Amino acid sequence: AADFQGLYAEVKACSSELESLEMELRQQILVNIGKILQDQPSMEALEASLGQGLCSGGQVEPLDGPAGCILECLVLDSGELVPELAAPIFYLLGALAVLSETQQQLLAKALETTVLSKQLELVKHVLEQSTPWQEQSSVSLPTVLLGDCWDEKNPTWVLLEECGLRLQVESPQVHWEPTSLIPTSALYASLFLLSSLGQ
Repeated sequence: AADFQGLYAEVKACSSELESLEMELRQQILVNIGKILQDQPSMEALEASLGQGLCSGGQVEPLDGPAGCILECLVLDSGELVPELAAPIFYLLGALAVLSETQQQLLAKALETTVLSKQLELVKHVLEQSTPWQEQSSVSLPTVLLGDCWDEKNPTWVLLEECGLRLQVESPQVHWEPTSLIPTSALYASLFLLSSLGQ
């Protein structure tokens, strides 16, 4: 029953308040998400602080390092969370947690460059083009988004292979399997929300 319309609507709705966040706080969050993507205990610490703050409504205790730089953007001066900002960040952290360490590290690298939009466009294409998701099928990828060298060393290849997708060099490059829906959906949600912060 899941489809791309449902996935897009959910991620789009979750993104609204990040896209309308002021530029300076968006960049502070995004740069520091890039650092905690390389430091899983920091992501878990941030998730623990935001989850308890969202559900309790109480004062949130400051964190150290890059996780703390993110949290500072999400709290009032009294220390309670701004729920409209903490909730989408918690949703993003939940999506990132679905992904493997390898994918998390690749996302951290992509943030710094134009690569992020291209990977979002590619993952969106895989999900749109593989409708109906419950049928195994082949998907062609636009060669222009694949970079200079398309093979098992390419970051987009690894990102997709880590979703459980079987990949090959020649078109159609992606073999879609329904069991890859959950990780690929999380990868899309992650790229989409990271892109909404980077605009």
